[PDB]
Amino acid sequence: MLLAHISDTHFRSRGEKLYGFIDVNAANADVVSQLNALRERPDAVVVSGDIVNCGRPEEYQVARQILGSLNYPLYLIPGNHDDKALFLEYLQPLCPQLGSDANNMRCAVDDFATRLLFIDSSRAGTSKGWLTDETISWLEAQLFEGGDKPATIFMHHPPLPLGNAQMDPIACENGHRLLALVERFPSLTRIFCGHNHSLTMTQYRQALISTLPGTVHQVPYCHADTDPYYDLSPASCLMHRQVGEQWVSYQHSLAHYAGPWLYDENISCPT
Amino acid sequence: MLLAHISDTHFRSRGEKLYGFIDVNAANADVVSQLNALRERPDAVVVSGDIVNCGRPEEYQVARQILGSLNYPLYLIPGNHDDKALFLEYLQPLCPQLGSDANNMRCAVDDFATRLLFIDSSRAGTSKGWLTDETISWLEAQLFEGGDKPATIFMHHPPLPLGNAQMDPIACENGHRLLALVERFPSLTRIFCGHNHSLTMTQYRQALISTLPGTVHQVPYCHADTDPYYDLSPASCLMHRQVGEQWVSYQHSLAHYAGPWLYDENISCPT
Amino acid sequence: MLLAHISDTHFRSRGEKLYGFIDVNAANADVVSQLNALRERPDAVVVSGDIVNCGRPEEYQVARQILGSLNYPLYLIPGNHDDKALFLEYLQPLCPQLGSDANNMRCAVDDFATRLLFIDSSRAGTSKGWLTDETISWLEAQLFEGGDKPATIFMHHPPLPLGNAQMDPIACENGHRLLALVERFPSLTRIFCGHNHSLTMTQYRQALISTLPGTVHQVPYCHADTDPYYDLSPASCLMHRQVGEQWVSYQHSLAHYAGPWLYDENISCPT
Amino acid sequence: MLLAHISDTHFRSRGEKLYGFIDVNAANADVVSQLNALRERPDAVVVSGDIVNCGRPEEYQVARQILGSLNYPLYLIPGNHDDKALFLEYLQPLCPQLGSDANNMRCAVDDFATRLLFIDSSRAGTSKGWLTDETISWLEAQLFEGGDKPATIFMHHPPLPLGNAQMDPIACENGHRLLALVERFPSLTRIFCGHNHSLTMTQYRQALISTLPGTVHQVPYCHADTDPYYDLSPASCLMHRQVGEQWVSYQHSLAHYAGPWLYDENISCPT
Amino acid sequence: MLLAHISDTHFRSRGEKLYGFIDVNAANADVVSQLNALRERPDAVVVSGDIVNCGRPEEYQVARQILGSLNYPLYLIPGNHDDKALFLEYLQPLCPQLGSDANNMRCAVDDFATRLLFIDSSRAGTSKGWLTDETISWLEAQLFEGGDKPATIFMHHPPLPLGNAQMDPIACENGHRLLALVERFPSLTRIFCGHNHSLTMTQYRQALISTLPGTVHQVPYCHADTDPYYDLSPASCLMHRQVGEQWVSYQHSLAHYAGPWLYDENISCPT
Amino acid sequence: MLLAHISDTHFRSRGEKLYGFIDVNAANADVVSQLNALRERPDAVVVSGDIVNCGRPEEYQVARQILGSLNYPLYLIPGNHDDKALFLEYLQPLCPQLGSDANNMRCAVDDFATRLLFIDSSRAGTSKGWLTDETISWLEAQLFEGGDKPATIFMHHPPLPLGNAQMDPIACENGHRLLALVERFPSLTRIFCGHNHSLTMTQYRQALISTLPGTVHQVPYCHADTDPYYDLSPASCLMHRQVGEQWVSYQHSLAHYAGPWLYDENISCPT
Ligand SMILES: [Fe+2]
Ligand SMILES: [Fe+2]
Ligand SMILES: [Fe+2]
Ligand SMILES: [Fe+2]
Ligand SMILES: [Fe+2]
Ligand SMILES: [Fe+2]
Ligand SMILES: [Fe+2]
Ligand SMILES: [Fe+2]
Ligand SMILES: [Fe+2]
Ligand SMILES: [Fe+2]
Ligand SMILES: [Fe+2]
Ligand SMILES: [Fe+2]
Repeated sequence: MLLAHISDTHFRSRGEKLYGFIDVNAANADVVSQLNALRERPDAVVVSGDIVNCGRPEEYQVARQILGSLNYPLYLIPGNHDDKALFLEYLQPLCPQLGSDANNMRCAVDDFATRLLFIDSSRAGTSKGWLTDETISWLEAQLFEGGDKPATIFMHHPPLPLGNAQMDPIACENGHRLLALVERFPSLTRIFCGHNHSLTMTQYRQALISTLPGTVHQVPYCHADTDPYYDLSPASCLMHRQVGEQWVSYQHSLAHYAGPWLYDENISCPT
Repeated sequence: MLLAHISDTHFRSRGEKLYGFIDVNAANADVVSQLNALRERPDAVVVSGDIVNCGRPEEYQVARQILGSLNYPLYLIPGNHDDKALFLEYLQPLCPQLGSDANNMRCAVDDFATRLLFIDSSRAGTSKGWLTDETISWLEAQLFEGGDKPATIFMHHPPLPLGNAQMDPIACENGHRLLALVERFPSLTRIFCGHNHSLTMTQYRQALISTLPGTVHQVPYCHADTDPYYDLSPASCLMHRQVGEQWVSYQHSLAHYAGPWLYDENISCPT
Repeated sequence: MLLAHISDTHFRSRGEKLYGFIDVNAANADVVSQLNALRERPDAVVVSGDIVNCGRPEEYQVARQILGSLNYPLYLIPGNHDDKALFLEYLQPLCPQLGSDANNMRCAVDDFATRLLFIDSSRAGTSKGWLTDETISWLEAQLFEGGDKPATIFMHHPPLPLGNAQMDPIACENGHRLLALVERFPSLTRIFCGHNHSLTMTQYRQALISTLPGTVHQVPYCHADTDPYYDLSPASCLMHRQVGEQWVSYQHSLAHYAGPWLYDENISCPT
Repeated sequence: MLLAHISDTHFRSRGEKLYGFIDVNAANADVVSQLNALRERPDAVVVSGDIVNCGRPEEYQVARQILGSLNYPLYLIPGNHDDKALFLEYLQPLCPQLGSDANNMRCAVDDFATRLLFIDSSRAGTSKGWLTDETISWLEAQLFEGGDKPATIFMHHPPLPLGNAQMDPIACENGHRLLALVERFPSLTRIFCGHNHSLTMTQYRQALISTLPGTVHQVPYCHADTDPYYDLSPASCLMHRQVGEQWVSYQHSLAHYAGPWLYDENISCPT
Repeated sequence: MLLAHISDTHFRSRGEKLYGFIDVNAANADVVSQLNALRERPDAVVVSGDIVNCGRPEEYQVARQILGSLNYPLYLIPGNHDDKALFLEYLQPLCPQLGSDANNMRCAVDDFATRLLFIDSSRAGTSKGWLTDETISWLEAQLFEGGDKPATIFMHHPPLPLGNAQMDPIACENGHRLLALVERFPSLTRIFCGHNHSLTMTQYRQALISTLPGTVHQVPYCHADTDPYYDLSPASCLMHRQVGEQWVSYQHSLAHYAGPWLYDENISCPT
Repeated sequence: MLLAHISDTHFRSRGEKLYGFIDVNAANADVVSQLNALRERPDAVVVSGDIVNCGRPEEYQVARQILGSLNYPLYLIPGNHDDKALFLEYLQPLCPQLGSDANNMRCAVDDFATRLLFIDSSRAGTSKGWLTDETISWLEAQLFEGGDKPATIFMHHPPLPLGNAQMDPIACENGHRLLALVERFPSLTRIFCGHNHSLTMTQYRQALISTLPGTVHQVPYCHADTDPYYDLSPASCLMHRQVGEQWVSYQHSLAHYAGPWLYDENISCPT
């Protein structure tokens, strides 16, 4: 298993830039061509929500074209910036396993050594996350019927506060219900989240829980300041690889930077 | 608890650049000034090994001046590029708890809600890591006395293969020794490493294990290509913060980038 | 009093770039988000003319949306690139004090310790400036009835030649009539101008007279060369602050640059 | 008269960088070459203080070589970072009119239509400025003999508070002494300063008073924040040109930017 | 004779970027303004094919506007990305000598000391080049009836393999027929080509044969790898100047770079 | 045969920059590492003169270390900035075939299908080139013994005027001597030169004659302007490859740029 995992693409409609000046559509089309150009090709690409910025049909048209140009199977989940009905109408053809009920988009993948569970934590009318009664139950069904095979969950909202003053009030409001599932099920060992536009990681019991950077704009972690900052610090994604018994995640920079060169002992320490 | 955690500084002697073209001394001095300019000021700065590039006295003179200019208590450990004896002669005044014995540099910090354990995985005459039995028994004694109080370990070399074709052969060669300790002690919940010049994370039982990006040059993760690449992709550090009973790690970019701006709902979705 | 003062925005219509390659709309939307992100917030933003590039309705639509997203009261005046009727139709809702006569857009503001006078020096069918009979008179009425309270004028065109070979032939043609007002009225102590896309300043009697940089593209000052140059040297704006008896103007860079860091005596002069 | 006016060079010793990361010596050498490459060649170059950063002999050796490579007559004055004795030993051969006495460095230039007065506001043992009575009486005598011929003064420290929270406490402490002279002498019409690393301008009676940007690092203007910030925002200098009876100052960017191109009406507004 | 020679503009339609992220329309409009800003003005501009990316009418509309804003006579030829009929419909007004038969676009220019021959090597339905029976014959007529006057050919496709693994299979398939003409006609001494997006040159008999960089994106030369790479390495064009008996071609960079400065002996080698 | 061909390195002494601001030593060390990192590895590296900037021993110490770190056989020739005696003392161990006599440095290489002839056009006491009669008769003997086997010559100075107003007066002063040899020997088909810091190519009979870009700073081609300009436009080198019976030269960018990506027909022309 090799997965490329990007998040928080925030597509805008065809003539438009995010906030009027951040060319998210171009930045995302660059990211897509970077992923298709990889020498070590992923089995699938994951996009953990906030696919469009305004939940508008014209943004979904752009998202469909650009994400549809990925030469990889896609696993797509919504964030609070998404519209459920439009997300399903436009993007389900790119991720058929979502289903055809816009209120219950979920899928389990077990092509790999680790089971993958994709859920919708987005809630209409709020920036906060919510795990529906039926999502919590289906999650518990996957883990209860899943025996000893490890599981990883992909969801938009972090299921616990991370001390981030901007982002904590809008984490998954009943995320403690998912933490109850990690306490009860030793097989649940990874939870990967968007939302935060930041690489921030913690462990709860046997589960490593991490948010991802966005593909374009980032949000800095502030502990005290609640001012709603964003910046254009370097974008990146996470590669997830199965290495024997170990699920390893490594950061793959999506910036354009000098290099690489080759290490040489004589050049490193001249005499 | 707030910690700033950098590694793999690779200081050169005064007037030299890494490989003749990477100005590591300037770049690290920029980093030191970034860390002194932080609004949310850390309680301490950790530097997780490969402080100098060639283990030369004149490189340690530069490291001592530049790291000595941090306005914080420092916790310093060696990497394979370090020389144990010179590291102690030059850097022990910056980190008095290392001690008087270059072959047994390690210390425990009990100031915070999680205990911090700093160890030396570097071995003279090789790039590979090695955990001596005296390090392992010191760790056993620390973890046993510690009881239910959580513990994090800082070491240069990752204690398990991460699937990185360049870095795996030179990981901690007897890392099983540390893995056996995480199995023994449910208290041991973080291991943070340098060496890989890359943010790559994994979980072994209750322990999150992560390598850090370098402060200057990075090394890309390749699974099958063995070429010793390095590049100048974006540098960062990890901030470690105790948030309730959660240890949270977030990436803090060391690059100079545009922003921040403030999010505004009218600018986000114009009508 | 704190005023942010930008000039020469040169908005283009929605799909378009200035000269086909300079993204003025994005550059201006960045500038707008920079102004809304200021820690020390201005009481008002001034835009001293050339708001659009071609005097076209579709450019005014863009200008209205982007300038309308400023979270500040606005004082807007036209330049030679503007159309009076369209400027009034589209932008008067953002600056109601202009009036409803497109040929006589003028306003006095005296919320502050210094009176502010905003005038239209633009003339239909020419790049040169002209002060209408009625503008000169209204200006003299403000100063004559204004007693000892200092006054500052904002106008698009400089009221005197500055030795700039490109820009002098197209300064305010009867600007000497305004200089007659500074000779006669000691209270008139500031005249700020756009047009030149350059910070150039001089004093005439008690009046400091200055042109501003543009928000996007600049024009270099040449004394001999009349070739119509523009470049993309760094953009900036002027902040105007009342500091006791003193009106002080400082340049605020609108570029994205490294920093800031904090000055430290030990780092400045190492021993 | 054409003058190029730079300041706050902050030269370091050979092989050192400011704060360990700002290559001031390279950046100033770039500036010197930019000034030698000017198409409209100045009659002289003014450098308004803080020539070196630490007042060290080896910094003056660098300053002497780099400033000595300007293909122009120089007028040099000290700032607080300078050492008076060493400044005279090293730099007087570049500016012979300073004299033989390190405590009374000043000179008048009568080559041009406006007389130029260069003075020393630096005081040993402090960052604050000080105008000695011998400086004030020399100025009185210069301004009295000068009669109706306009005069500009060059000094390191601004003679009044500008509202800059970082810079105000270290302005010219007894600047009232100079303000009293502008009240006395209607002839005194410009005062140009370094120290603030910022273009900030004001008017006191008939005098325009301006501080200049630095050639390398800048300091942002904060009204309420006291933190000693510096950044690497765009560097520039001021060109001073006599234009008829107008002294005009224009900003000349020292950055490397795209352009220039030529304005073309068809490209400006396509049909 | 001075000719500016650009190639492989790859215009997209008005809202669009190449591959979604490369702004070819803006990059080309910058290139056009660079050419109109030249101090040493060419007699004509040559564009050696791939004018548009998709052979679509809306791309030709953009090409017509941007290339039409060049203040120079134009010689335009198609590449494999062009549509013959649309190329003629939209661009023949900019290069009337093409004719009015879209299948036989060719022209000879002999205003200069060297005859210029412009041909269409593009073939409907393939990326490969083909010289039509009638093109080969007309070429031979020009050279046979042209006596001792030197000739240069401009064509899109290289008439011989260059060892480039990506580009060789799609060179001019019967290019050996043109090589037969260089063997037979000593007056044919230059063949300049697009297609390769790379400066690559060789000689065959008395003929120098060269491909050009693109104005925007480039393709790297690989000898073994057939992966279809493109990158954004620096763009440039070729200037062609007649210097006595010599046709000289020099590379003119279209990037924005620091400089120029003036060489000075004392600065070059300090003492 | 694959050759990497760089020139005009202009190495400075340790800790110095060219003109005080161009870090030639770092930039060339970057280049050396780029050449060691090549996927298609050259058989040898040619450096065509102006190895050092001032002909100083300490510059040759830097050149020896940095060029000595190339993992390839080197062919080195001097330029006018070189000192013949010091060039031989320091660089002959890197290029043993130069010999023992500083006044007659030259060699022939017969390893490849085309013979390579390396000569010294530098003349003590001038910038101009000079071909000694002993060089010419050595060349005659080489070309006569060589018979039908093609030959390329590497020399620092171009053997004919290229119309470059800065560079023509300091070309090879007696270059007619070499032109006479191309007339004599149809076998002599390439002459490659440094000196001009520019890719400029021409053809004389069966010979392609080209100057190369520098590895760091470039010089623009001006036909009428005599000012000694240099800039920091993009650096490159030439790769020389034998492809069947064709010698092909391609430009290899030494800049750090975005890419590569892979071409995809759906992304190229979306529907
Ligand atoms: Fe988001
Ligand atoms: Fe979100
Ligand atoms: Fe390292
Ligand atoms: Fe290491
Ligand atoms: Fe304007
Ligand atoms: Fe204007
Ligand atoms: Fe200063
Ligand atoms: Fe100062
Ligand atoms: Fe092409
Ligand atoms: Fe093509
Ligand atoms: Fe050279
Ligand atoms: Fe040379």
